[PDB]
Amino acid sequence: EITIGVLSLQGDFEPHINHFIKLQIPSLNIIQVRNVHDLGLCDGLVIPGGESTTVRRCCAYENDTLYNALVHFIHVLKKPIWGTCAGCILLSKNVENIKLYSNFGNKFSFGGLDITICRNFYGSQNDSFICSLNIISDSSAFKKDLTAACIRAPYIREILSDEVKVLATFSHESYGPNIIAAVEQNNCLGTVFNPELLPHTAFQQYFYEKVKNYKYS
Amino acid sequence: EITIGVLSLQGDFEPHINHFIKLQIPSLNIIQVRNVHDLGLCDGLVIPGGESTTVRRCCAYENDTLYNALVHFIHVLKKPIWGTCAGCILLSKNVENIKLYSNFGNKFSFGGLDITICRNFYGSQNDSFICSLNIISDSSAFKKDLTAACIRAPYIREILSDEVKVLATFSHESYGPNIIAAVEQNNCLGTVFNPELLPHTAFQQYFYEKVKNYKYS
Amino acid sequence: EITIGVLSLQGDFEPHINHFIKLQIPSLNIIQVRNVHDLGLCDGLVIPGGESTTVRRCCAYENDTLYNALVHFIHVLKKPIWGTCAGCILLSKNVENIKLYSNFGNKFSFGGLDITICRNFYGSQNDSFICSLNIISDSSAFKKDLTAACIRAPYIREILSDEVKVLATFSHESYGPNIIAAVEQNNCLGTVFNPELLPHTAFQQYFYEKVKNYKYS
Amino acid sequence: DYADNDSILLKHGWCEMLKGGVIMDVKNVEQAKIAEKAGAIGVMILENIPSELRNTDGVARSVDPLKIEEIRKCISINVLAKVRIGHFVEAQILEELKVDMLDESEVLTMADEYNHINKHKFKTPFVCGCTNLGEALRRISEGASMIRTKGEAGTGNIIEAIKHIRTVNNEIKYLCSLDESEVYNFAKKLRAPIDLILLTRKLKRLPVVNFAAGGIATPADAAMCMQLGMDGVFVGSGIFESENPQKMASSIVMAVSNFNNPKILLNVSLGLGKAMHGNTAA
Amino acid sequence: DYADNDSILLKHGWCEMLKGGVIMDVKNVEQAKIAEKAGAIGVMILENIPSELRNTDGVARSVDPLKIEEIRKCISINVLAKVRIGHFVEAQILEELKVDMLDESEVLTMADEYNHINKHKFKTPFVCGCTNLGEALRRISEGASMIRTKGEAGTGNIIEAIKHIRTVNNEIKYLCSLDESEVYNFAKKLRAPIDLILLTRKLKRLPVVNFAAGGIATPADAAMCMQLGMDGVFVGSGIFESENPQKMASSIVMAVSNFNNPKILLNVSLGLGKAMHGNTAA
Amino acid sequence: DYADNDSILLKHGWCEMLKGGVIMDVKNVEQAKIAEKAGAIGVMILENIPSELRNTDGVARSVDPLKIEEIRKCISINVLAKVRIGHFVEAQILEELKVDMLDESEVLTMADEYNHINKHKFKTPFVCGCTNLGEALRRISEGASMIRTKGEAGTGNIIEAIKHIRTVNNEIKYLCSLDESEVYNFAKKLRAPIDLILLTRKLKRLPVVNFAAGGIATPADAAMCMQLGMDGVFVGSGIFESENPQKMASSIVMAVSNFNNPKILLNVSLGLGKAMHGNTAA
Repeated sequence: EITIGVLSLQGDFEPHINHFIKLQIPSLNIIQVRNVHDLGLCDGLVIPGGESTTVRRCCAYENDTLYNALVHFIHVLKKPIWGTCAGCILLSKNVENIKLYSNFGNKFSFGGLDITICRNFYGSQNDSFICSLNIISDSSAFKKDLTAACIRAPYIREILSDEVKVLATFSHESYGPNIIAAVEQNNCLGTVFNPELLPHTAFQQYFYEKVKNYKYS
Repeated sequence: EITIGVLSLQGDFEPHINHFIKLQIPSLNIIQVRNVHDLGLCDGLVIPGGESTTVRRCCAYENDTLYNALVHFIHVLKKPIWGTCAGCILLSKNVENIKLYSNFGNKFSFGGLDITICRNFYGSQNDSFICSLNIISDSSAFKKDLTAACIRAPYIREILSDEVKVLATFSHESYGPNIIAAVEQNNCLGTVFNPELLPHTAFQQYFYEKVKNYKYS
Repeated sequence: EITIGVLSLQGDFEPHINHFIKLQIPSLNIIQVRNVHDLGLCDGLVIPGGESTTVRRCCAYENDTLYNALVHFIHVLKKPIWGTCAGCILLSKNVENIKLYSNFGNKFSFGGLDITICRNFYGSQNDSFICSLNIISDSSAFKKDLTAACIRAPYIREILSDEVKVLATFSHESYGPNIIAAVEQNNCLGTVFNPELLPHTAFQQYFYEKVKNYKYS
Repeated sequence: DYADNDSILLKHGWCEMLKGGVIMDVKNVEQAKIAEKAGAIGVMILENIPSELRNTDGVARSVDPLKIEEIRKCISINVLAKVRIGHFVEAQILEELKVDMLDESEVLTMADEYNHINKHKFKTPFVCGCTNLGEALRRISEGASMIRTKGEAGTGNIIEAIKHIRTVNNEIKYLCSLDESEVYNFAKKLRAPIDLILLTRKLKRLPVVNFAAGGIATPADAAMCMQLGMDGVFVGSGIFESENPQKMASSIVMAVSNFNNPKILLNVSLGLGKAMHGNTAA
Repeated sequence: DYADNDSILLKHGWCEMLKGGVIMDVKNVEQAKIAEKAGAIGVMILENIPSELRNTDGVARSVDPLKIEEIRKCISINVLAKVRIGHFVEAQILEELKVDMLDESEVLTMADEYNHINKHKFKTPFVCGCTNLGEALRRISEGASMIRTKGEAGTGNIIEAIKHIRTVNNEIKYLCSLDESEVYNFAKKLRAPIDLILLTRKLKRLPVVNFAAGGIATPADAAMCMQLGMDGVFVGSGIFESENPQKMASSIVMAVSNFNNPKILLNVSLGLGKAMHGNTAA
Repeated sequence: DYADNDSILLKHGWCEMLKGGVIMDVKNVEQAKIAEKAGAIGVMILENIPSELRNTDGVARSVDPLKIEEIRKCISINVLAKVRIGHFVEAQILEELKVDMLDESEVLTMADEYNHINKHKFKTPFVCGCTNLGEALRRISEGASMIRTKGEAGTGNIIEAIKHIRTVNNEIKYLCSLDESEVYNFAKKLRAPIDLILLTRKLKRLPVVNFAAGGIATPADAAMCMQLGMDGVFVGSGIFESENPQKMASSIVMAVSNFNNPKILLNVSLGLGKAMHGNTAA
């Protein structure tokens, strides 16, 4: 039995949840995670897309109870975590950078990915695009020229460690070549796109395998 | 895969059907039987309770197509058949006896049980009773003093062959002692009561096992 | 002729009254007591369950006329009195303890039981439980492991005299062992539970016998 | 006598026998025989009136028991009779006669304009009529063991029957959808008992056997009602006012037993003769 | 959590404690203390508004839990609170706060115009309002443990309360008269559940505690309600808008405890001061 | 530009991001900051009027783009704006300003009494208001990417919102029940497109994100809407007309994120202060 949780205090999950169910893997259970009890049942965790200045705030209740548990889950237990859009930002070392939005900000990130990241630098919400990507992995999932849902996404400006593996990149005709779309660092996976908004389930499958391996450890 | 059919052109089946589903046996499929195609898919057949001067008529369509197929199913293929109330009457050699109701009557019975039987001899329908019975079998089903639903039932007046095994009897304080409730003859099972109207599933289980054995033959 | 009165200025009595009538004792008359005239007809009195900061107030009319008559009844005439839930509180020496609710409080209790008691220490009204009890008496009434209706009940914290006999205790898995359920001191009986809410009439019978004995004196 | 021990579980049990059946309305022995011959699981006995009397507005009462006895001894299929709404003494009389089922019928002249018969007081099971779920459930509440649509009796027009079938069908699947909180106000709207509403909810259907009745005139009509989820069919004038009662009676039975098989429906509709003339005057 | 095990038998048991009592509406600690002092078996906590705000039509919601907690720790008598009709989340919140009883009240602004709260889902007992027997029984059906008349809240006029008391009283004694057959149609008329109608019939009264409420302004008013068979009384503005709240509060309690004794009723009415001004604008 | 390629599949994708969120109505930068601070996934910018102007009946138009630009550069959460119904040029203007979402709002003065904006002609997604399923589907037909209830804007009274939520909820589960034949007449009754009705049927819910709006004034109100199956919540006056906007704003967000946890709902309701006064004048 493999249990993957999806942080649900807000963001777009019943998709992420749906998209993992699309895998149709008998051993796999998905749950909502809204508290420390739920988190304790998880073999791996997805921190989905949505606001962050929201997702973080949700974790701030009862004197940062959930926040602290998540930090422990990521850095002490070294359990697999997949931070997508907003979640990717919340795994990042540097977040770019909280002019007013700063409140307890230094503690703002959960950490886990040694990168510098830029809160959606792309115009607004009526410009968000889509993509096809490239992949530097041998995993069976990743197949032909895949697709993405880069929607008002964040920008990975810096890689800060050799430990960080650039998992996927893409080339756009308005953002330059070799834009970093996916990174992996130990027990952390980070994506700037929306995996739940395209029909294929490649990144869900990949993260599932990560969680599966984590156990057999 | 074991498929048992329940003749459904009329009578009370979605019970019988329900009562077999109550067995909760993974291998078991139940189907409605209303034509020769359906009958061909069956490993065993139940001919339920209801009118007979009705059930027989239903089988009479297209120049006795279904009737003939049933006779072949019972006597040539020797597949297990369970005639309850009306169905018990339609398996009987002698039926007692069609003063006016006679139409093609001699062919009226499907045959299979060498017995003489009496169309509900009990008053009317506001007298039908209930029962507890006795059993002369080693089958695991049959347990403690079971119950029945003898409702405006038929009366087995004569056993006409040594081949006929008296499977169950009961003693009533208004019909005498040793009233025949259940008979078995080769691939035929006959009951005068309503097995579907009590909660227990003993006779359903017994017939299932009969059908199961029939195959392993 | 035995007359037992039930103080009826508020509380749950038509039960208490009913529950004494269930005894079916020919000699026994039950009356409502609301005034000194009524009280003068009583051989014994029950002070039922209800509010106390209410029952006491009801006694306060016409310059404590009924209150004074009750104190004389209990302490001078020495007539049998049974204080249940709120009544039990009103028979107690020490009542625990009237932070704001204090008005004429020192005279608040009628007295009669030398105990210290705690106004419902159990949560609120959606926790009240039930019990089975133990009994230190030879009276015929008290039989097998009885039951009670300990509903938002008071707590007997201290026994302040050797005169006080602990009549019935019980052990709970949330309040400790040997919780004092029933006490008796001379002409006074005190219970923290609701005797009228269970079907059995043991305590009613016991109190009847007490009143009966009181006369034969 | 009376139900709501498990003689009920008993009545219900007995009614289940009728599923897939056709009950036919008969005025005389000849008609009963035709009905038995055609595969009817039961006949419902009616007052024998000539056409000239039909014009008048005579009070329609339960039939003379002797006429029931006379017809019952010439057949072996089930025998049903009608009583007037709220006429509990007519019911008491037919109970003593050992009839198989009673129909508390709106087709007879009402005996009591406010109250229906308290049907629990009888060992004989009752069938009652309805045009909607509340009405149906109130009849079951009163002790009915079986329900039929009212349709439009004697007109040979199926349209009302269909409406009543769909109305009940919807309210039932809808009721089954609502949340636990909403069920209460809905109970008050249907003016029906919450208990039976919750039971309908748990069973995912009507808690008793449910037949179509009124206006059935061709095999096609009959099958249509079955395809809409009915347990069976009452037919009267559509048979005995047709050109060929015997053939019509038989084909209706076949259609009800084979309501999902177009090829049989076609086959039993060929050369049927003229159906009942009927009346389209609402 | 939820009832209809015998925590019910439990809730009912708890409510019986209230018989003979007066529950008083309070806006602050001072008022609570006056109420406790006067012999009130409980207080019902209200939103604290000034007179200037009273003009406007502001949405009236359940009170801030903190204000309830603040009042409750300064008294030892029972503590009740109000929630909006159909507002099950306001109820969930106060359930967690361990309040003694909830009033699903029509004096607050309705939250759901079709559905009341499903009250079985709570361990806290509910009181609900009614103007007639059907309404009362529908509330009990939904899980209410106690009932009060609606009366005319805040007017100081007893007339509506009296009407509602008599309406329920009659329907109940009448229902108790009817024959077993007639009870069904009557159930349909009251749009109430047959089960609770039969239970009212067998108990010879309302199956739960039943208090008068709305418009009670003098001891006389209070006693009158009691003489008409009520189990007790809610009072609000009649006390705290009178000239001498403390004396009025005490006299009302005395009257309710002695409602059949004219000599006490007289005695506690002497030199009472001015009663609440009131309003006779229907 | 325009949708109905798969920039749609794109708009829908973008709106899904909002699920579980609270969008807040703001009049100035200070209010925007409070909203961001409280966890709001977005703010909706309103015209800044004084109370004296509020009396009058001035024509309410879309806001000056400069005021939007000013607020947007002091926050990083989503930014929404309102246009008048049928005013496609106001929409064209805000489209060019790169706003995140438009609300074709009935709270502004109608610009066209017959026609709504043809919303497919824009790359910016629209939200629209409804009080029932037909209305909702007609808005989606016209190109809306998101739907909200209308509720009763500015009154602080939740009652209308609740009604609208339940109306849509029922019609949807019911529609899901009907047979393939019946769906057509129903489409005609809702005056809605058969295609979207069939799609609602296949999805078992509304085919777009669906938020509650209008009258939300306490955390309890918010959670109630969520417990009834809504995807999220718009709040305006309930926050900024309360005693403590910042604390109220934060508690509403917490409640929406934890709408099924009574213990958190209690906790975030303690010592909240006074809620918006409101108005109960229908």
